[PDB]
Amino acid sequence: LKDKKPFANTKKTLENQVEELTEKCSLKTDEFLKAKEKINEIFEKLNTI
Amino acid sequence: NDNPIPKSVPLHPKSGKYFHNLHARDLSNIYQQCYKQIDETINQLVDSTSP
Repeated sequence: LKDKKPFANTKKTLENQVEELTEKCSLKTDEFLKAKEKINEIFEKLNTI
Repeated sequence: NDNPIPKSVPLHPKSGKYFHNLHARDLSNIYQQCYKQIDETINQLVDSTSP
């Protein structure tokens, strides 16, 4: 019974790390969208030139 | 030790789902578009400069 509680604490920590996964995925998707839009815009500028 | 956080654990089938899902994002279309762009730029430059 005493040992059970640290398992719950580790569960809370790992759910926080899952939230960190969500945030990291969001920022990675943002970077992907930005870089893809930038290279597409450069390609479009090259086409216009 | 101390805080019960093991360094690593064996893979699980549920974790195997995500492991199979993980892949390296591709640049094949980007690379081929870049290659075609530079090739057409070279072709244009071939006759672009004044004789």
